[PDB]
Amino acid sequence: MNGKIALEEHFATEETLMDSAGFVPDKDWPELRSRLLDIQDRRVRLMDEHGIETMILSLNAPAVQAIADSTRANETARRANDFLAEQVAKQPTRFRGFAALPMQDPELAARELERCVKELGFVGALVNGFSQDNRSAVPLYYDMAQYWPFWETVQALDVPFYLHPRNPLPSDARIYDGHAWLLGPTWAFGQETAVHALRLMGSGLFDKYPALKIILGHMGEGLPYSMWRIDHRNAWIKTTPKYPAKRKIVDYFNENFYLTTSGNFRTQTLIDAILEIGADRILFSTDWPFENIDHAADWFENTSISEADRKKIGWGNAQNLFKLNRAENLYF
Amino acid sequence: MNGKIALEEHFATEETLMDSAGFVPDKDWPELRSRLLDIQDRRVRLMDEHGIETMILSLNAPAVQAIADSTRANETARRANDFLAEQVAKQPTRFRGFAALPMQDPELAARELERCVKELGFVGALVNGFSQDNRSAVPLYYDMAQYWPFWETVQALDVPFYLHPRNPLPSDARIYDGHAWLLGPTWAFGQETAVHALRLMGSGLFDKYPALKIILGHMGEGLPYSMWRIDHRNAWIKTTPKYPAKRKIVDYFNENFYLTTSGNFRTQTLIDAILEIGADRILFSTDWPFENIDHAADWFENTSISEADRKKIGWGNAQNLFKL
Ligand SMILES: O=[N+]([O-])c1c(O)cccc1O
Ligand SMILES: O=[N+]([O-])c1c(O)cccc1O
Ligand SMILES: [Mn+2]
Ligand SMILES: [Mn+2]
Repeated sequence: MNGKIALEEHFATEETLMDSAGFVPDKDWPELRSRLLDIQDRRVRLMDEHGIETMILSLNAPAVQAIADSTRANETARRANDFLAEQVAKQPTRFRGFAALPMQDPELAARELERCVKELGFVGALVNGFSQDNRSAVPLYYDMAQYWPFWETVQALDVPFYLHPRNPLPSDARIYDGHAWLLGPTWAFGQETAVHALRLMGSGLFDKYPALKIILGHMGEGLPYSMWRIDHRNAWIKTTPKYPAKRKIVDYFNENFYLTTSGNFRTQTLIDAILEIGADRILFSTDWPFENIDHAADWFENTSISEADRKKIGWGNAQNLFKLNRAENLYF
Repeated sequence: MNGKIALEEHFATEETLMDSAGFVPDKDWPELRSRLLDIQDRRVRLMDEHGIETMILSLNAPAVQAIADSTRANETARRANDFLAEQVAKQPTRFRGFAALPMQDPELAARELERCVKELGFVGALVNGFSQDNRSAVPLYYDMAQYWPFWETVQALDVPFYLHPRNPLPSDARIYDGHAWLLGPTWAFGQETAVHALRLMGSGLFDKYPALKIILGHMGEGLPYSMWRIDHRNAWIKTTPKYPAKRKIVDYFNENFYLTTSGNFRTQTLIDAILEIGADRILFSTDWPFENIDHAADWFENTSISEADRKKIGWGNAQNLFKL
């Protein structure tokens, strides 16, 4: 299947590169490094060889979310976004960009997102879970009240926000002490991101800004399997859930969320997500360079779904969501 | 369907009753405490009315796992088990018992499991995740080396171990701060229990004792959905995983684990589990009294599976597993 669109597709600057060291063995770092740093050459060749037309590119993790001085976070984000704009400009038929944002500061993040969308032509933002800010004794999650004006900006711009993983801070990771093998994509990434997404849904954010679009990778980080139980546990009790949101968690999931196939090339899992959130809200993605493009594409080529849904998940959903077949993207 | 066996079926003694109070609104506590304390009467009438032949009974949560003094923990476990044996003896065709265990002290736990199985006729153990012990700076997980002689005893007795949930300790639960609605069965229970299971699998415990049988409630606490990813993330990297176990995590999941349907009455979830671990390793359970028996049975009656698998999940698999 030619013409696919992929949107969990990462790169690094020299400035952010070392954030990804640790996620593979030392013997494999030279390869990973080379993939992270390459946008124009081998990446596009692999795209051609595996039927990907468009990668929506994003900076690696945690990157800006781990820069605790918010003035410095803003500087790094601006440099990364300017670099990404230049790279997109070199092969504008094959690439679009997601914004890196200094979520340490709601005002700075909102201003940078405006600049990325209006001046740089980016199509959304990607953020690696919670932020570290020296001013806060605690990690910053985006349900907290100070973010609500930032979200108002996201909805006004009408671009999606990709809530990507990061690892929990060590003081929030004691269950994994001695079992470091569970950190990262094995498990801890998914728990961290699932809970952050649920915090957004419970907070009532989507009652106030109901047109927001949030994207989750990895088939939704376990959410579809357990979504029934989130709302329906202890169903004999007739009560009002003790969160500020007005409706069921599943309502916000169904209405405000999209899931990608990144790093979760498993047909059973895809089928469960289809039967829970529907194929209209599922997007192809690879997680290159942490996963192989050929692994992602070969799995998706043959996974057990209808040809109609293979086209929607492969490219139709993303083309519509990111308005890529519209005049502003094609001609301006 | 009559003849079902259910095995996440809870009761409390007066000694452990109040552990359950925080899990329902104040207005529902009278109903809940009456369900927890009743074994012989309404509980059996509801089994009759909804086709359950046998409940395998277990003490409520966290119960013994929250009793920090291990001497006292062992005293509480013994009393609860003696009580449970007495209650089972009144209606022996309808009930069996799971042991409550003082997991704070591996020797005491092994001794109590032996007693419950050989002397009281119990058919396994049910433990509410990690233990708190005054003597330990950290919560106790059962992958830790001091529990291996305990697991040797479980395998020698050849009875299953039900790894049931509890909530994380507050210092290990900051991600849920200002979001207490996520604690308990909503989500925190499953995360805590999935990782405890995974810690067991990656520790190599099942290389050393391969006939161990571990049971998880709630359709396996999200494990089947993400199990491919657990082993196959970053697949282009060719390397030995950095855990002591010799094989893939999925190999231990498939070979040593069984899942129940407790509190997870969702057909899509069941089918995903069927297509990952197989219907021979799934078992009907309700989570009474925290879930209604009628909701559990009515869902299961009509869920979208073969009649052969409805019989196996309903009673066949549990009959084989517990040698009834
Ligand atoms: O998303 N991921 O799962 C992924 C990353 O984006 C960064 C490191 C490892 C990895 O698998
Ligand atoms: O298993 N549970 O989810 C369950 C309990 O055993 C204890 C409290 C509430 C509940 O839903
Ligand atoms: Mn990624
Ligand atoms: Mn239970």
